[PDB]
Amino acid sequence: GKATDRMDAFRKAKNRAVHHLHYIERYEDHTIFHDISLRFKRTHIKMKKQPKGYGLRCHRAIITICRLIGIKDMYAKVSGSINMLS
Amino acid sequence: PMKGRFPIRRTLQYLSQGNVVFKDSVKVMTVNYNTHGELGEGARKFVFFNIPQIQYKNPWVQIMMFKNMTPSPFLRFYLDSGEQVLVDVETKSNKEIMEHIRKILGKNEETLREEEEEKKQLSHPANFGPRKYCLRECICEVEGQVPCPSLVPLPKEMRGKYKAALKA
Amino acid sequence: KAYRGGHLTIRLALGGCTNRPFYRIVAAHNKCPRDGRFVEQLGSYDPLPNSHGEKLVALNLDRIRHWIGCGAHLSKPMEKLLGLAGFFPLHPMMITNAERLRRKRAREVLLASQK
Amino acid sequence: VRSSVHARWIVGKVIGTKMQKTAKVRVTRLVLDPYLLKYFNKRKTYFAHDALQQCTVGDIVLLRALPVPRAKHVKHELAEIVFKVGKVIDPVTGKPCAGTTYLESPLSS
Amino acid sequence: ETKKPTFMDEEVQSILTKMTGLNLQKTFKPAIQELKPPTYKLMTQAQLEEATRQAVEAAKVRLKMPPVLEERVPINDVLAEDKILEGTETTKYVFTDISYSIPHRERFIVVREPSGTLRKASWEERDRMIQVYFPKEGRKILTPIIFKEENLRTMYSQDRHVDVLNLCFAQFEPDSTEYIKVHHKTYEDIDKRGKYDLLRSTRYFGGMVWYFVNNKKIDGLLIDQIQRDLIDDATNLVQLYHVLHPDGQSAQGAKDQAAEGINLIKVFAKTEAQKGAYIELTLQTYQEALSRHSA
RNA sequence: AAUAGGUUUGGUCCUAGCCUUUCUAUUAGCUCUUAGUAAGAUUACACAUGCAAGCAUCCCCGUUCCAGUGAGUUCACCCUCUAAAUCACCACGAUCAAAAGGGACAAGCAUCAAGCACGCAGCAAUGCAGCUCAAAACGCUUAGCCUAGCCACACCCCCACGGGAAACAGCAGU
Ligand code: FES
Ligand SMILES: [Mg+2]
Ligand SMILES: [Mg+2]
Ligand SMILES: [Mg+2]
Ligand SMILES: [Mg+2]
Ligand SMILES: [Mg+2]
Ligand SMILES: [Mg+2]
Ligand SMILES: [Mg+2]
Repeated sequence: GKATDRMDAFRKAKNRAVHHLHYIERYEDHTIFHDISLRFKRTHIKMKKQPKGYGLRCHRAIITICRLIGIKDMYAKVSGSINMLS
Repeated sequence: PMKGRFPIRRTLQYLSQGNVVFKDSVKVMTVNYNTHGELGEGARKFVFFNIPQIQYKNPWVQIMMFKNMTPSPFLRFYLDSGEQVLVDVETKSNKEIMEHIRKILGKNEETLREEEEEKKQLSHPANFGPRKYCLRECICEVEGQVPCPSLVPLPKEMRGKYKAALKA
Repeated sequence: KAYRGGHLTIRLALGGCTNRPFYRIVAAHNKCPRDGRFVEQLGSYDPLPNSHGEKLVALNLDRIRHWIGCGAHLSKPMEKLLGLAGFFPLHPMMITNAERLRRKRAREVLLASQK
Repeated sequence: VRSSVHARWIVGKVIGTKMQKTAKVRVTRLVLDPYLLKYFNKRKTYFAHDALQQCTVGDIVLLRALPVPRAKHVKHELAEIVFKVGKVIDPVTGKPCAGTTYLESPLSS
Repeated sequence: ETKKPTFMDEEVQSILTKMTGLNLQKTFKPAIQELKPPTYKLMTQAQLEEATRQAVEAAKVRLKMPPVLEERVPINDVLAEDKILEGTETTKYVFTDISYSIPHRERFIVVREPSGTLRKASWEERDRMIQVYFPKEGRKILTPIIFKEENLRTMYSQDRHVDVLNLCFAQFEPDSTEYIKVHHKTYEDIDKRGKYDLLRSTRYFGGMVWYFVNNKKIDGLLIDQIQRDLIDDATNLVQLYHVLHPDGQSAQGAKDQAAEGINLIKVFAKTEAQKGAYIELTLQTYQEALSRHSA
């Protein structure tokens, strides 16, 4: 959400996100199904499926997104350009 | 990622996965193979895959490769007594070559187990010393015994600072 | 470290902390440091009584026999430990100290009775 | 059988014949790189006492350790010429070969 | 002439294994320990069957029954009486042979008492010293306070009999007085509370069955087996009881009447079962259920 | 360098450096109640003083050890051979371990690229002209190490007859 006022940007972004919902498949409703190593543009994301109780040992943004998704246990290393949007 | 093709070959797990440990007789192994031709394919794979593992399990056995020196690929083992062993590896697969050399010149499981037991006898549980060599450093780590003074101060009657004061 | 002369000896290398003695029975050069390098550790000895009121002694008898056969000497404390264990005859000094203690206690008893 | 030489049997390639009754041989051993975990050829130069001066530069020769070194650098002796240069006899078949082709067919006998 | 069977006999082992049963879910119940990400394999039906068979073999290895040993005879042996050393040392010495290639029951552990008596170490001292110098995972030098009566009762209230048995097996030797006492107390609590299903698919079922058979109190186990439709196990239990008590009323009745299968149970219920009427009622209820299922 | 973070710009993306966050060690500032344990000159610069090697029926043995320091530095590890030492005495051997021989063995610098005799054969006379090296020879600088401990040094001249000179890198201390 991009706006002149911060509150307007918050409202725009949060109202427009719900029209762009992904459904994230989870394994046993606590983790991802397999290790996912990908590169988006200049950012490498390497995610490891972990057993229960391992927790979210991920980048802070990834911790937030995983809490939103409903992923409890996962490891994640971000390499290359640490760009929030990428 | 890890460079090259089949980068698993450059991992300690793959190197330790070898099963061929040559007897003390074997000193040199000359691997003659051809870089082209269907019949030598297995031999090529044997050089590409199994040669590192062998050399890892046998750090002192010399291994020397030769390319396109003979029309057929073969291995020649030189033993410490002067005996030479010729293994014709044509039309065979690399797994077959590994099994054959393990059978004819590789130590069996029993010998490896005996060596491992002789190594294990070197580490005695009852020995006390540094963690590098012994499970425990001091007898104070054993429950029931008098604990370390650094953790539990000793009674004044068990410390010489007060024994000398009482005697004097 | 090559030493001039010397010989293997079975002895007690002192360990533990201050006021907490704990000996390790080891085979080592007599010229080597007391707590320094040792050829082989042959056991342990905790002089301080534990909760059960015991002084634990551990003796690798097989290796002790091997080293004595190999020519290793013995220190007096180690000889007394083995004599107490029954592995050797009681050391003459153990018996003599026992007799001296008996004489001393008898003299104390006689003095107390005379008082 | 007891010898004061470390390497008893070594297979190498002759790289020099300019010394009397001595062949300069290059012996290559696979050595693991601790970091890359890849085996590379590490080569060392040995002197082999060639009594008959039969060694030719470029042939593969097997060297046996002498019981004692006979010189400052000579510790090995030419036990066998495994692969004569340009005159390789295929050990599997016993027929002469030039590279990967038989100069004489194995079916000849 | 005619020797009564022992625990480790082939027929007894087969009967006890059959009565124990195998339950891969229970035997390989997920362990609360440091976990790792599980590995996934793609298998056909044949590969899955072979993997299940290997798991069954591993479970059978895991369920190998510990041997039942008689209580060890106390050690009272004096190797020497050196009266000269009497009163010299205020504390007794314990000498332990720590040679590596010696069985732990053949190690010489001796004690020099303050009275100068060099005596072979008692069983408790032997176990203590072996643990001190050859430590074993799961064993404690000092007896854990879990084996006190109150804590055993607390564990029993939570139905942790198998955990108690594992702790007892780790801490105590199979012939130990404490091991025997704790095992017998666990079996008695199970019999009193009818918790025979806790020890099923475990290696302690054979010991429990043997203990019940030797003391003629297999009434509750038989009742539970009948209730759970394990009539094959009940018949094998009756046969084992008859074999281990040939000169009994039940065995004589079975011999004279040539009873087999369910009748055997009836014979026992009529002859030696203290809860004979209850066993007859339960068997009649099971037979009524069988008749209803048939029709 | 990581679960990463701040920082280039009017702004964005990428690359990149720098710094922050964590854990130790030393010193400094401010402050500090007790008990136990562990550890404890910056300096291979010079040392006052006191002690640190005696024992024992005389011969012998020990003072070559322990203790110390890190100056120097691929004498440490493996194999072969075999001294001295222990097993009273031979052990017709075991253990331990010198010298000798073979192999392996730190970092930086290639603006250190040539070393200059560094090889071989012969019983010898002597003959051949070779040997090492960009897969790092030769050289310079730095550094005790691979820590149950090991190597080196013991005021300097690498050594120590000799010379310089009169020695705490033994303990306490200056
Ligand atoms: S380290 Fe054992 S008493 Fe302190
Ligand atoms: Mg310095
Ligand atoms: Mg310049
Ligand atoms: Mg220095
Ligand atoms: Mg000085
Ligand atoms: Mg000097
Ligand atoms: Mg000083
Ligand atoms: Mg000062």
